[PDB]
Amino acid sequence: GLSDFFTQLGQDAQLMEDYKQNPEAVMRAHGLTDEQINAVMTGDMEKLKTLSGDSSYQSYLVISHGNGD
Amino acid sequence: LSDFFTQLGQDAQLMEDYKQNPEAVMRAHGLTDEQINAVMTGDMEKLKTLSGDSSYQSYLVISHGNGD
Amino acid sequence: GSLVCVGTGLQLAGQISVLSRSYIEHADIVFSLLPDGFSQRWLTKLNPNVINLQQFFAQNGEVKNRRDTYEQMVNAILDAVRAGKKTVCALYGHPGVFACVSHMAITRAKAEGFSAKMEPGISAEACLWADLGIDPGNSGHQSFEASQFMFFNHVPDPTTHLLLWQIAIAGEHTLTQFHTSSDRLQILVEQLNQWYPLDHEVVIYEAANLPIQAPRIERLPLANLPQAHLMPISTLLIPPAKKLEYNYAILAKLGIGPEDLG
Amino acid sequence: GSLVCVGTGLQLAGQISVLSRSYIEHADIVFSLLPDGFSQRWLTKLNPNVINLQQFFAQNGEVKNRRDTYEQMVNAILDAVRAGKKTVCALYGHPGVFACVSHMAITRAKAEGFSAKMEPGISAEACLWADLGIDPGNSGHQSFEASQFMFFNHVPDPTTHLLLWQIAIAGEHTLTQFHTSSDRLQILVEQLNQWYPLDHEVVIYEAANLPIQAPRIERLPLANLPQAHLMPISTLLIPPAKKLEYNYAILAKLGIGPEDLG
Repeated sequence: GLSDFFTQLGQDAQLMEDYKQNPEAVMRAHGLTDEQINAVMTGDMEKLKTLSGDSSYQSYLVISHGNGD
Repeated sequence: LSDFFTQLGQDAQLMEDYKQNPEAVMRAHGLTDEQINAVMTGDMEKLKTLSGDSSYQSYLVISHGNGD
Repeated sequence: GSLVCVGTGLQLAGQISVLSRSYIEHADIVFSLLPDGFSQRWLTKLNPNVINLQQFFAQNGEVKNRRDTYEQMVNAILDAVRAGKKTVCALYGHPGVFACVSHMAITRAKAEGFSAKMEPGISAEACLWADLGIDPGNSGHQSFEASQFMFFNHVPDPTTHLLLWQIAIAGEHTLTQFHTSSDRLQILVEQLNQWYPLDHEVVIYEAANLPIQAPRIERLPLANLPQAHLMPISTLLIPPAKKLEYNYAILAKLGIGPEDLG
Repeated sequence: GSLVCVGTGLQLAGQISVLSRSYIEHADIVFSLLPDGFSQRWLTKLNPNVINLQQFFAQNGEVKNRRDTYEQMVNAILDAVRAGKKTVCALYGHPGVFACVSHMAITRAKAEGFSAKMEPGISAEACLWADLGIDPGNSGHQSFEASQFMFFNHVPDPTTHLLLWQIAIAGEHTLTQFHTSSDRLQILVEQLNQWYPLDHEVVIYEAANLPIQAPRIERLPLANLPQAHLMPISTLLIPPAKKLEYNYAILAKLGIGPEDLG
C-alpha cells in the first residue's frame, strides 16, 4: 500500500499535481496511516522504510573510486 | 516513416528486431527503397525531404557565452 | 496557472522520462523546442495544444540578438501561465543544461507568485558518456560554452575530459549569426595550444536524434578544427593531455603514499 | 547473449526513459543496483528475473576492496551474457556516470564478441541543476571524485560551479570503509582554501529517491564541512569564488572589446 502509492505517484503527473495541491488529503485517500503520513511530513525516510518492512535491505550506492587505473 | 521511427524509438523489442535485420524490419514497416537507402547512407536531410517537412526550421541553441 | 519545464532528451520519443511524458500528456498547453519534424509530430500526437518556440529565432536573414529571442520565448511561456493555463515547456535534452529559457521562466513565474519547477532530462553530455564509453569520474570533467571560454578567463585542467559546447558559434560575439568563421576557430586553436599540442586528437560529437541514426564521432587533430564541418548541435570533446600525477603534499598530510592506495 | 546497461534515474519509477523501461520489461534477466526497497519492488513487478548486485558489497563488517566488489559485479553480469541471456544492467542514475561496472562490463562483452551498449540515464548532477536552478553553462562546470582531487593534482577554475562527488568517502584510500573521518575532511578544507575562503558558502546536495521526499540542499561555510552529516549519496557543490572577467588577450586577437559583445 505504501509502495503501490509511491510507484503510482512517481509516474503519474495528474496524481503528482493532486498530491502537491493537498498532500494529506491525497495520502489519506490512498489509505496511508497517520504514522506513515507523519513520517512523510517530517521527512523521516528511515521510518517509512521500517513501515514498508523493507529498510533492513542493504543499499550502498558507490560504484566508482578515485584511486585510478 | 514518422509512425515507424516513433514506434522504433520507444519499443525495445522492435529496436532489437531492427538491429538484427534493419532492411527486413524497414521493408516490413513499408519504407520505400529510397527511404531505406537514405537510412543506410546516414542521409538525415533526404529522410526529412522524404517525410516532407517543407524544410521544418530547427536551430537549437538556447544559451550564449556573453554573460549578464 | 503553473509551469513545469521538462526535457525530451536527444532521441525521438524513447529518451523522455516516464513522468515527463505524463506532464506533456496532461498539460493545457505545451511550448516546444524540438530537434526535427519527427519529434514535432510525436509531441503533437501526445498533446495537440503546442506553441512552437522555434518561431522566435531570426527568420529569413533578419538581424536579431539571441537575448531578444530568449526574452520573447520566456514572455510567451509566462503569458500562458499568467492567463491561468497548466503550462509545460518541452525542450530537447535537459531543460536546464546549456539552456537559459526554462531557468528564466521559472525565476519570473516564482517572482509573480506561480508554482514553477524543472524536471531533469537526458542532455547531449549524458549521451556522449554513453556513446564514447567515457566516465566523467574517470579523471574528472569540465564543461564551458566555447565563446565564454574565448571572451572570459577560464583555465582548463588538462588531466580531465574537457567539453566545449556550441563550438559551431565559437567567438561569434554579436549573438546574431548562426555559425562562426574558420579565422575565429584558428584563434581558439591558438588559445587551446596553451595546454593542448596542435596534434592532440579531439572529437567532434553529435548525439543522434533518430533511432535509425548513428551519432557523429569524428576524431581529428586540434590543428584541423577550423577546417572541420560543424553544426549548431556539435560539441568539441578534448580528452586529457596528461595522465594523473600523485599529490605528494596532501598524501603526506594524510600520512600515506601511492603504495598505500587500494 | 547480449548486454544493455540502463539507468533508472534517482526518483522512484518516473525518472527512467520510456525506452530504458522497455529494455527492462523485455530482458531475460536483470542485474540491479537500486537505492531502496521501493525501487527494488517496482523493478521486480516490471521483470521478476532480478539478481541484486548489492550482495557483492562487503557484508557484516567484512574487509573487502571495492575493486573486488566491482570485478564480482562485472563477472556476474558477463556470466548471464556468456550463457546466452538477453541481459539488462539496471543501475540508479546514469549507468556510465561515476559508475565503472557498466563501462567495464561493456568493454569485456565486446572483447568476447557479444553485442553490448549503454543507454544514457538521469544522473545526480542532472537532478542538481534542476533542484538548485543552476545551468552548468552559466559560468562553466567541473566535476571530480573527491578522493581523486585529494590524491592527485587537480586544479579547479574558481569561476565555475565545482562538484566533488563521493564527498562522504573523501580521503578513504583503502577502498574498504563506507565513510571517511572528520580529520580527512579538515585536510580537504585546507586544500580547497588555496582557491576558496573558509567562509565560502558551499552546498551539500542529495537528490530525492521518493516522490514524497524533498532533496537535501544544505548551505554552510566551507570551514564547517568536517562537522557536517554526510551520506554515501552526498555531493558537495562549490559555487564560484570569483565573477567572470574579460579575456582582453583573446578579445584583442578577435579585434573587439567588451562593449562589442551582444
